Amino acid sequence: MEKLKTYLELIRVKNCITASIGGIIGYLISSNFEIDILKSLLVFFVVFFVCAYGNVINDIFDIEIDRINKPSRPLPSGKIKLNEAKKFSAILLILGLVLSLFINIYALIIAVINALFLYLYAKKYKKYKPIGNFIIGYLTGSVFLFGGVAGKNVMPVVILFLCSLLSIWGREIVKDFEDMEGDKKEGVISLPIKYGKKSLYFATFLVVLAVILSPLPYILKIFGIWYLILIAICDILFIYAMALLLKEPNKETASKVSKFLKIIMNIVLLAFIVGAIKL
Repeated sequence: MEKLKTYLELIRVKNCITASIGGIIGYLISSNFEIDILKSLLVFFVVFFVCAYGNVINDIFDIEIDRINKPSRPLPSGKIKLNEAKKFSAILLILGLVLSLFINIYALIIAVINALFLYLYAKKYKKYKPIGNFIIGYLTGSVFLFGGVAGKNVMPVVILFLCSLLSIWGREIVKDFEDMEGDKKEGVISLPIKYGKKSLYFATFLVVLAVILSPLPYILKIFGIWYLILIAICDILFIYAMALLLKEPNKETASKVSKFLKIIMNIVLLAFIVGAIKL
């Protein structure tokens, strides 16, 4: 009904399908495209409910802020009472942790950890970006590792998880150097506020480390030639982007570099799928 769409509006059903597809992606790579409908269904829904829980627990803590910032949303627009939402988040979470027991121990561990981070980020680490950047980096990388841990060969997914964590956390800092003026006025603590271009040296450091781990699926004789070529074009571009921002550390370059890194991050994800297709 019309009341149902309000609940689908709260959980952000599109964003959840997106994270769940990211979950199945990790499962495909790990099983080498050898799918089991029963394991595929658990992976799609554990990621869906944990994501639905994160999205719901965020709207609860941001109700006082969304009465200004983002109005017309289910909670600040009276559509759902605060207690209706609180009861709902408990249910979505119980499903996420129970369904993961049916995958294995590691899947339950990743689910519990995601859940703790999702609550802590929504509660306090959202406007304290030094810890909050890592939370976004880890939570993004973890959706692949989820499906990956359900598979027979998790080694290529572990490289994908680590590389995602490092390049997203790094990009988050580059993003906070572009957002420095709006952050300071809002009373938000970030690395480019606490330090100068020094934060952009640490941003470079993660981008570099991820680039060192990236040729490992080839080195470990897991992925083929196509992976190695795709990763070589991107590894060079990743370091080139960072080198340009260190040259001109201003708002405009931080903006352009942030956009480019989003592209060459997708080309790397594609490279992992292409590498897995070639069995």
